[PDB]
Amino acid sequence: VYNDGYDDDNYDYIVKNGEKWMDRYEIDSLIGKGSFGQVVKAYDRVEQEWVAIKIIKNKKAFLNQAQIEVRLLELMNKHDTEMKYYIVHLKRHFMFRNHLCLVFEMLSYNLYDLLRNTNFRGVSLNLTRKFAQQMCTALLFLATPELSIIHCDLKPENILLCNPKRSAIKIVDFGSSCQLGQRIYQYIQSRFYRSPEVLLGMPYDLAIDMWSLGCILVEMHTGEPLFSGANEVDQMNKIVEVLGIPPAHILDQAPKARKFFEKLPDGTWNLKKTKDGKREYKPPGTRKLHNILGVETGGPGGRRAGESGHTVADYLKFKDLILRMLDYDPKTRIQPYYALQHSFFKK
Ligand SMILES: CN(c1ccccc1)c1nccc(-c2cnn3ncccc23)n1
Repeated sequence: VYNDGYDDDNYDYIVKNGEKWMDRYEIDSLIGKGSFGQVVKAYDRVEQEWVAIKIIKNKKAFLNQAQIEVRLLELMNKHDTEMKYYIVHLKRHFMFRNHLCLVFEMLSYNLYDLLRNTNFRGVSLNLTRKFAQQMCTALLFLATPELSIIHCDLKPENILLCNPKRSAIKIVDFGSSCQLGQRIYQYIQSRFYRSPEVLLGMPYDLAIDMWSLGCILVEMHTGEPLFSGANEVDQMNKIVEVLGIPPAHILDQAPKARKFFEKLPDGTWNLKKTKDGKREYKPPGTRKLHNILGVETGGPGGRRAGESGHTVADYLKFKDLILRMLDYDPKTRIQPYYALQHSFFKK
């Protein structure tokens, strides 16, 4: 018996279809699950519109985190700019049966589902560019100094289509977000999208969201994750396959440098020695993004050969932007305002 019967063994509310809450919300169905809890589809009879309700887990640590999310959402949603409409609208929140409930506008499926619908062939470069320009505008909005918000968990699952059959998107799930002054975690971001500074245990800022976006944009067009580590060591080695050893000035300041690397007598860094010399990774920098993208050979896996909107010039512009988003140095990684000025977005 958990929560007088309303909860399961995992601090989640046992969702029951057709239930009416507070003589206002008619619960249609469960639409998603997460570590935070659940999201249900409901009808708001008062405002006479469909809404999405995020049911936070009935547990203190998750509740405390969702309060941070509420503060950041309300701060973004009230800002006086047009750029704020790339962030999901939090309509209201309430406590119900000892669960914090966040009521959002109803959106459509996420960009992972969209990838699944192409059977992981990836979406067109033209559609990728549309996602990239919106996400860049969103990161610019998060970067306005009064906000200074780090999403901290950008991934295809947290970018949603507004309408299933249009290209407009919004960012959701600010559950792990923080502001530039108020960072409280060290193990952050979903692993595939985790920045080098986080893996190395170094200080981080809004630039970690730009790293995630670079990884996301490649995956949206190729259909598969750029860096699919099974654990942190595997994740760092997969980044090194594509981008080489991180530069010495970063590793010299990285608290977790020796989790992946060793410093040589001359002050240069290499990967840690592997067991009995067992070969597992491409040598550093030899898994070229130029070839992952198929810049000159018809796109990813050659699947865009003979298609418009996929010229070598297009791919070269795309690759340059991605590499600027994946700069090892968070101080020189491209920032949203300048990313928006990139030749990849000239049309
Ligand atoms: C349509 N819908 C949705 C889509 C996919 C999966 C689950 C729900 C939806 N629509 C509007 C807002 C949200 C929403 C706000 N915060 N989070 N956090 C985490 C996850 C979702 C959301 N989800």
